[PDB]
Amino acid sequence: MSQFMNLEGKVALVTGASRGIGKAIAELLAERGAKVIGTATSESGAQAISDYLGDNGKGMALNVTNPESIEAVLKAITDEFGGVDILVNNADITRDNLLMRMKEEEWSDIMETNLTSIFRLSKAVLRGMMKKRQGRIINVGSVVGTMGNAGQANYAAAKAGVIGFTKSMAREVASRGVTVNTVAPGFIETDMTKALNDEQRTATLAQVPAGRLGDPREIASAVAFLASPEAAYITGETLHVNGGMYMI
Amino acid sequence: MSQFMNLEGKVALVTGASRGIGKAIAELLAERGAKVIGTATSESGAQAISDYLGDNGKGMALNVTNPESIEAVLKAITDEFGGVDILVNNADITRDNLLMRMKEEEWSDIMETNLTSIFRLSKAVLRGMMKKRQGRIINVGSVVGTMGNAGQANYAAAKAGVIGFTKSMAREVASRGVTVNTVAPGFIETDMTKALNDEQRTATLAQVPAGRLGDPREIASAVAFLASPEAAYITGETLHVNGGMYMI
Amino acid sequence: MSQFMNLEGKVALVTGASRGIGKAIAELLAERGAKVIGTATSESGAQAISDYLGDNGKGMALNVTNPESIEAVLKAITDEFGGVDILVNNADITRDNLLMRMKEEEWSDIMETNLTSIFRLSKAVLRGMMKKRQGRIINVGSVVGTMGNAGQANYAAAKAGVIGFTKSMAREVASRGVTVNTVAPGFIETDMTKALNDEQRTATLAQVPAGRLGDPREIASAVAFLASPEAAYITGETLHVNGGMYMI
Amino acid sequence: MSQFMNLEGKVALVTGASRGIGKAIAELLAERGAKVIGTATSESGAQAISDYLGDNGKGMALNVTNPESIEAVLKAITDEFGGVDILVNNADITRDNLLMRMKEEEWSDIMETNLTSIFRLSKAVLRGMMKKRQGRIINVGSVVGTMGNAGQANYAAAKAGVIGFTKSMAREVASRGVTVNTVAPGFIETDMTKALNDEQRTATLAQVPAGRLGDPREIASAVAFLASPEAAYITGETLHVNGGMYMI
Repeated sequence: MSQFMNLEGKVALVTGASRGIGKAIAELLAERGAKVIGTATSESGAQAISDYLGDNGKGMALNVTNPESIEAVLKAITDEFGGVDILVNNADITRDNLLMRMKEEEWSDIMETNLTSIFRLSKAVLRGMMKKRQGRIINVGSVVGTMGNAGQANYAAAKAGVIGFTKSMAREVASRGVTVNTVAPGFIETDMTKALNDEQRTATLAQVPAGRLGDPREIASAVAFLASPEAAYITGETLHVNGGMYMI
Repeated sequence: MSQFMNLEGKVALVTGASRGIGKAIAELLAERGAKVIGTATSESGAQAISDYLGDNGKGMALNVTNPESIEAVLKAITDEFGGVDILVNNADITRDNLLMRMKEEEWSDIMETNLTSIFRLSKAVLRGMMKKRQGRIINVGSVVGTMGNAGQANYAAAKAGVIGFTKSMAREVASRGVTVNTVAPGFIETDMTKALNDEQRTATLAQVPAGRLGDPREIASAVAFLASPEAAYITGETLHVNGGMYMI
Repeated sequence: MSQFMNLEGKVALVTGASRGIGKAIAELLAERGAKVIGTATSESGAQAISDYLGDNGKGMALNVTNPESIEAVLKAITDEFGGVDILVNNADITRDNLLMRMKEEEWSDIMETNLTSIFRLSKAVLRGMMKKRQGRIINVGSVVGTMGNAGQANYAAAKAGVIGFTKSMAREVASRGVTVNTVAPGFIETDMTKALNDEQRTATLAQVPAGRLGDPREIASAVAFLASPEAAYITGETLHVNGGMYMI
Repeated sequence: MSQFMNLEGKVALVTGASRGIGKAIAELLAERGAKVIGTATSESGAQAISDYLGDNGKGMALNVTNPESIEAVLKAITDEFGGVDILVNNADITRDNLLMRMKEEEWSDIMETNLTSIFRLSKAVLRGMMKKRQGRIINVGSVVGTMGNAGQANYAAAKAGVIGFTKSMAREVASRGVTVNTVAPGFIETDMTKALNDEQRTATLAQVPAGRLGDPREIASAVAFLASPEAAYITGETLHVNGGMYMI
């Protein structure tokens, strides 16, 4: 409504927008005036995204580990909406195991889906942003990228790698008005964390000074803040939203 | 006037609100609905703050190194507005010198004004915030607190100390719904930076990937973000707003 | 000679030990009493390593992106020397380019050689170290992993990912007396940096407060320190050796 | 007696060397060939230090919050030994309390003893080091300076401030061959930690992945490493020795 934190005129691509954090992000960006394209791995997922976004955007199937899919999706977005102004890299997976039990495929799937995809998508949207001298790339990371976590050495490596990538990209494109940042959630209430048993939830909560889980809307708010015109002077930064679980 | 980033019902105390970053902070917090009390070291300064805030708040004279002044100001605020919900510690000074030329008084003035004042004011507002299980303390730091800077070892020590204090306070009060954070500006255009000669401005700008100075409004935006209900899960954090001058 | 920083009785595997930092590491570990196996990609390289190590170890050809090679090398080491007590992950490559010019293979080669290899080798040596309740894994990183660098987003991502991996592994194996750490060199004098022209060397040196390049022996000293019994209480740490280029 | 980590020819001043970490530091520096002057607040303390150092140094009474004491001690050192080549700032105190119970004097004593004393002593030794283009200043910090700790906001602020001061000083003096660093111990076994009850020790140990307290000798080793010729390319750094309690 006001000129504050106003994304009217911006086209936002949010990967993994079916539920939880990704859905919260897509919804808030739309609320702040962005035209939003949210993605899912399946066509039915894409249609559910189209359904909740309505006139403020649409859902598309995207395979974030596949070049042709990325090419097809960006072409469709450029044609209907104009080029992507805001990229939110939210799609990620876990393949947890202690290192002695971690399979080669569990390592590689994480590298592919959680790190390499960020290279590929970021590169694919950057040309347009640099031509316009205006852009936002926001990665959805994790506290685990900074703190480490036993049983998630793969996930941690990928998330930490994304921050290395982010800082380097930030340096490359800052003078052309593109910012590149990471939002790092702590323990956030999703269907996945609701699947944990009571002892696991208590143990995890014991490490959160705030004494609760984060809401997906809280991660969305941080992403919407960095996406805004007002955040033009923030780049190469990692915004920690973890209820005090880790303090840098 | 939406429910997004809405500070209606909050009382904000912003120290050093006469100009630059402090004035931008006070103005934006008022724009987002906060009742704002901005402070200056003199009554005439206070009146100029009253003048720009109008119906959305008022100016008061505060000596941040003096307990009696703090007591008097908070009593007057509590009486008219209710207790402080948001404290923005913005008042600071510089006493620059290389260490071999740094005087005892230049060290001690900085410790007093830039560090000890934060202990005192934070302690004075915390009791009310904890009773309400709601509060925000936001320190205006500097990139120098994290990077260090030749010729500002005193300023750097105070800013870095505020972060240590912030993380410890955050741990103490997180479970009672009070967040404590720092915003760390880089090189921001103020009357002071406009006083620098061309060679100094160029040398400084050469270290900023964004290739410009920050605006006081950009610092205000980050403070307003952390002050918001939406930032409830961010505590013990340092939000860097430096155009890529330093990346953590 | 003395009991201080004494590696007698330890078997050290140092990848990429033909020249520069890797050779310096292998030589110093041998000087401090370790039995050292250094690796190269070629048999002639391996023989050169055998030649400089003499009675204090031997050189082996290792392809750090190939499982069978790793398996063969560790079997040979275990047979002759006993199991690896100290792993130094030093072998790395660069594939520099600005992101808009970075090829898929330049990204993937870096992920393979600079990140995935560390997963594979670390996992392959960990079982023996954990059985003994004694071990050291030391990664040779780079300041670029923490700072970022334009034109090296791939290298930065890998190095940063190694630190995420390191912290997670540290958490997993700390209680069993294995430490996992990274040494992060700045600008070090090697044949590669000697290949740079005068303007590039000057520009790079301008960002080093120390006003010189680091020596490979300085990186070796830091690695030897973390490898020592005396460094048993350091884990999940990144030791920066960069002449003040970046300060964390 | 090798050329490795050899401090022969260096004069080291170690403040608070009566017991624990300070005594371990003084003893190891002497073992590595340094002429060591260890300090205590009393003459009897000084004599006990003289007693353990024997021919390798001596004890002196120093009041670290008093300029005249500092002047007298450095004059006596310069006269007998030559100017200080290595300063280890180890003397510190605690004045623990939750912020709502923290007295003005408990804040100010900590600032004086744990922060301002570091400014004063560092400044007093720097001139000689810079003239020689050789020097080491090593601060004994704490994990609390980086992590924060409830009930130690004053201690945390001082330790964090020392790091800010350290980075700034490092930038000022790096090109003249003086390094300035911090060693940050975690939970170390001292008489003080042995005074804690079982529940406190268990709760603290639960946050240490290594599953034990650190030894004072482990802190000494890290200080000796940074004091060495081999650590000439490490400046503005914080070396964490905390058994994985915090990972940066």
